[PDB]
Amino acid sequence: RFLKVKNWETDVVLTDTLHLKSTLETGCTEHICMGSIMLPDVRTKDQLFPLAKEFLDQYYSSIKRFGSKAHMDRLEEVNKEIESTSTYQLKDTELIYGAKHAWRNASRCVGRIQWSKLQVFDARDCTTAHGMFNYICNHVKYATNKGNLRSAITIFPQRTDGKHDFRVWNSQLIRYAGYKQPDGSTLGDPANVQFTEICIQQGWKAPRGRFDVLPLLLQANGNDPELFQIPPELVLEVPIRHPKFDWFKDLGLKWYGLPAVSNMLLEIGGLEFSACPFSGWYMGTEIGVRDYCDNSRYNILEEVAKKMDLDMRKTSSLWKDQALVEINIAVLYSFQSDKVTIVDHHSATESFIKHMENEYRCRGGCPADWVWIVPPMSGSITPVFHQEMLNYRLTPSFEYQPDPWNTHVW
Amino acid sequence: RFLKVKNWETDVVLTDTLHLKSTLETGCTEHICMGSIMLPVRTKDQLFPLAKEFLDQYYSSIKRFGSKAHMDRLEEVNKEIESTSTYQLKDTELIYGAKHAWRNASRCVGRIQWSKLQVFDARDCTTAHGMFNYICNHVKYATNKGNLRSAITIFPQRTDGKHDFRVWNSQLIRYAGYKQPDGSTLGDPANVQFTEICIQQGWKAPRGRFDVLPLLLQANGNDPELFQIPPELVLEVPIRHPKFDWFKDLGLKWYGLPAVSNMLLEIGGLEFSACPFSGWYMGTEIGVRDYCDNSRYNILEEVAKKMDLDMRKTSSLWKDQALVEINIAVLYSFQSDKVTIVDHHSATESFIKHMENEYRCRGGCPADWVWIVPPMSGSITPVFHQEMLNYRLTPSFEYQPDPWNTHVWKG
Ligand code: HEM
Ligand code: HEM
Ligand SMILES: CN[C@H](C)Cc1cc(C#N)cc(OCc2ccc3c(C)cc(N)nc3c2)c1
Ligand SMILES: CN[C@H](C)Cc1cc(C#N)cc(OCc2ccc3c(C)cc(N)nc3c2)c1
Ligand SMILES: C[C@H](O)[C@H](O)[C@H]1CNc2nc(N)[nH]c(=O)c2N1
Ligand SMILES: C[C@H](O)[C@H](O)[C@H]1CNc2nc(N)[nH]c(=O)c2N1
Ligand SMILES: [Zn+2]
Repeated sequence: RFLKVKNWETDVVLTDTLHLKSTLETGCTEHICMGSIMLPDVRTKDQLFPLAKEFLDQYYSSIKRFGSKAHMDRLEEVNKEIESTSTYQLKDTELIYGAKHAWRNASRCVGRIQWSKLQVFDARDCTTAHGMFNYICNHVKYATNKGNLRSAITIFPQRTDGKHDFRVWNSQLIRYAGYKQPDGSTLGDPANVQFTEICIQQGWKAPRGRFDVLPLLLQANGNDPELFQIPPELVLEVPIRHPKFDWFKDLGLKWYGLPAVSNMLLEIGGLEFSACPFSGWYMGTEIGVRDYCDNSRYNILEEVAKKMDLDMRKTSSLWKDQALVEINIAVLYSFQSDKVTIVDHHSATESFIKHMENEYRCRGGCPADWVWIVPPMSGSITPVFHQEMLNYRLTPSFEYQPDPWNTHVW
Repeated sequence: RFLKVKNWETDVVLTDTLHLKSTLETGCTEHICMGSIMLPVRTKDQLFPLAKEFLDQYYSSIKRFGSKAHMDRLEEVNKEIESTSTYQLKDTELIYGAKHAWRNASRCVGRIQWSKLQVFDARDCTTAHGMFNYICNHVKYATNKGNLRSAITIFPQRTDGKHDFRVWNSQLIRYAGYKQPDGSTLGDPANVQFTEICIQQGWKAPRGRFDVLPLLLQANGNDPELFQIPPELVLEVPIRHPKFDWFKDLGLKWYGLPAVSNMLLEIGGLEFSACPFSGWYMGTEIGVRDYCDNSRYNILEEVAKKMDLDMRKTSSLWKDQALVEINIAVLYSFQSDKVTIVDHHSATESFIKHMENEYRCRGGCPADWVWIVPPMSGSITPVFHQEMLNYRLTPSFEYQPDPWNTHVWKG
């Protein structure tokens, strides 16, 4: 019940007790492990208060005022507001805490060593899509910082009862368009083909390129969503060149500097924030391995190897592997050359082990999802591969939520 | 209950019902997943239900469920248990059992081959010398001059746990590891502890970088004995690179036959503590883990140096570049010498086909993503995007403690 994890490269053994504070369930059972599954109605008054108490209890513990008048007062104060208004509002301090700890508890995020340096933008006074646009432009500009990226989250008003949901329909704030083409294949980004279309099907005029920055589709208070174009001057992009292959430039690749995920739900003390775009900076493999080389994406492997004139006749020449590496060397080279923040998978995984040992030390553990933490290339030469991890759900948290167009009462 | 898995690259969805036949536990609860944890004396009482379920499975597979042959065999096993407190498997049952232990191995990417296992019945074996003979024949048969063939050799089952047959080697063929006084390691760091035991037991070590370890064999609970595998039975492959002429000068080689010998085979409640089995290598086993793991031969740096890479910053990905070349060389050397090997692209593709086929005919295929995804280039192999369900079916291969931690020494 007081579990241990071993690192098999170093024989370091850490002891986990934090998992006992877990509440939400994993999807696994005694007879079956679902650890590789991608994805395994309002809160009532009786539902909401224990959730609020749990949260305030951990908040006042964290500021070392557990069992204080201030604690008991605030407990009292929220309990009465709940029975009154059937919901409650967080103080700014608790909002910031809640957001930082939702990143802290994100068992799938390799970048959590940075979790306490999160910039939190309170957008709970927002009322309109135009308002949302303004807040999102300010987020983008602040986070980008002329290439010196800074972590940030912007939090819009909380769900009241599903009727007045704030939603960012984009999956990220900045992403390239994906177009069906009569020929057969797909121009731009295949992952975004449906959304690219819903934009047009809403009224967007597409330049029909391969790297068209998508418009924002913003939903305030549950109204029909609205199209907004991000000022191009706010969208930092990196031309992709290779430090030894001149011909790499001629492939015509670029990517954006700011990874800003915008379709998730932030849960704090029972309250649900359906619109909460957050952003950090990229690990190189996210772009070079997944975005460029997933067959379901830009899938440029064949073309790169072709230009390297590798032997593509058989898989055992490992031409895919060889090209995959060059591609990722190039992504890192390009961002670094342009002084845009990026981290390689060796550096980030090493940072994460240090973060793990930190969390075990000062917190008694660190929920971690091996299947997502291990990078998508060169797994076993990174230190997290040989690191046993325990995965469990802590709150406050980031949660998945349905795509709006499947739900929204049009 | 029905359970679905999605391949996110192909949007193919499969439905698992086989998990319902799962008996053993995973280590996971509804509040904690132990999916990345490496590891998460039996009486007459619990044995007959274990036997019955096995025999029910066996006779279903041969389409004779509920037949007189089925019921008589049940009765026969029952009486033998009540009388002798254990029982013996028919040859047919053993063969079925061993194949299905492999079929059930959720961490094995090579299971498309499970039905083609060559099973050697060594249950008449009584001494260490006899064990050595059986194992030599296994090695010769399996190796087949480079044309590798899957095989398992099954020694007598546990009885009171005081008379175990054990192979003390983790694999039949492995290289020795020597700790030096200056803290360096000569050979395979993975085998320093076992090497030391051998030496204590009287092995005269050559003390080179690639010394094939002797067999340390334990029969019927007696003290283990040392034997040397005849060198002409040990097929080795010098490693060279197709474009890099300096690569051969690193002086590396590896053996052709992977043969795991420290696992326990469970069939119908019976425990076979010595059951060495072998197939053939996936390249990355050697080229990624054996050569490039920091706790192994760890040749990444030397290879990178000779490629003249930027080894200053890690973001130059000199490690990733060196790793690919080392793995190219491993595949190149084996194919050139006509020794059976499979690259991780071919193997993972085959496994997906196998997995789909298994859902169709069997209602599921238990699979451990953490182990199935290759240790390099994960997401450009099709298993990365494949959701999987992990559960435990019997017959099965299980882990067991190293014998030198449990053995009672005779003298
Ligand atoms: C600052 C540097 C950061 C790095 C390098 C980083 C890196 C990563 C990576 C590589 C993944 C794997 C996901 C994928 O492959 O698509 C991930 C997942 C995730 N990250 Fe981080 N991240 C960073 C910052 C943040 C921040 C600021 C937040 C929120 C405040 C966050 C929250 C998450 C969440 C919730 C997931 C998993 C979501 C899911 O279940 O799919 N990350 N991160
Ligand atoms: C014939 C070609 C085969 C290939 C290419 C293959 C491949 C692999 C690989 C790559 C692993 C991961 C192990 C690691 O990375 O340390 C594995 C695990 C495993 N294999 Fe296979 N294998 C083959 C044949 C067999 C046979 C013949 C058996 C048994 C009769 C078997 C039983 C197992 C078991 C029980 C494991 C799990 C070991 C553990 O849990 O630690 N395999 N296999
Ligand atoms: C094709 N695979 C899909 C896109 C998996 C995924 C789904 C969702 C959602 N909803 C959200 C996801 O976000 C992962 C994530 C979230 C935040 C990140 C930040 C802030 C930085 C960064 N470098 N990577 C992130 C990665 C991922
Ligand atoms: C340092 N990591 C350790 C060695 C993991 C491991 C432990 C054990 C045991 N006991 C058994 C193991 O077996 C894996 C295995 C088993 C059989 C294989 C066969 C038959 C062929 C092949 N190519 N690889 C195998 C790989 C692995
Ligand atoms: C900690 C982690 O579970 C451990 O290092 C596992 C991960 N996956 C693996 N996968 C394979 N094929 N072989 C291994 O030895 C391991 N080791
Ligand atoms: C099927 C599998 O769960 C799926 O492909 C997962 C595997 N691991 C991952 N790991 C990361 N970091 N990101 C991902 O999208 C995925 N996808
Ligand atoms: Zn699990």
